Amino acid sequence: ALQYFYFLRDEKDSQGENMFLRCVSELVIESREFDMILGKLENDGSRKPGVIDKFTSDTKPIINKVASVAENKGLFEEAAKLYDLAKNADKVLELMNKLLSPVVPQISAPQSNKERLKNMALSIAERYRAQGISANK
Amino acid sequence: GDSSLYIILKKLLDFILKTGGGFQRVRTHLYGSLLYYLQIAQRPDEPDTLEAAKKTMWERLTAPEDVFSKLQRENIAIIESYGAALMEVVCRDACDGHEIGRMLALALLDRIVSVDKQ
Repeated sequence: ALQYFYFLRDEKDSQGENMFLRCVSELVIESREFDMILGKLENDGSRKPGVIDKFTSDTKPIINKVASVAENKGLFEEAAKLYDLAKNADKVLELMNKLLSPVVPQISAPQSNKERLKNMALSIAERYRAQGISANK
Repeated sequence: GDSSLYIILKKLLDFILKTGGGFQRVRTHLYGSLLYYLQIAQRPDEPDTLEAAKKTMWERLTAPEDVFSKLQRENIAIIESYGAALMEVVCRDACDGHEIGRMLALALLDRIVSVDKQ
């Protein structure tokens, strides 16, 4: 879909350009294919580019838009993912603390040693904290 | 928090279902209290508020607030039980008696209505 939308620019001029941008924006929203479209995992090394990024530019504003929406829906994980791309490190940890915090209180029998919110917790800490950590103490 | 109010809400539902009260006059009072309670719980907020809360839950990035949704869920459970019983009572009642008490019961039915819409 991205490849096709990109053709829209082929008609060079404003209007069409915005139409292209809106179309991409519309694609990201509601398709919710964030990783594919927007990018993924830092391991330092900024984003690993999404397909759109290869095309480039307005990508930060789209992320904020998507992320806020995620907040409405309460699609946590998506929000965390989105904020990572946003590079709002402090925001990420805070949302993150909330996610891990609940699920901690509850009743027992869980927590395999390999994947979920806890695992997510481990990822971020190892990941951010060593590196020039921008988050609040 | 109108938690203390919640208990009265329960008592009200209890009495209505029981349909004790020779007086529809009594039931009109019950309907009125229930109406205010239902209205009070959701201060005028519209779909935007709900969407924002969901996003925040989004997911518990950190510590979320999901207080109003939780309150609505508790109200709706209570109401359900009592509900089937009471719906019967509330509608029949409707008609008659009380063209008066009516103003009170129809309003109660409509508020209730949003919530528990669905």
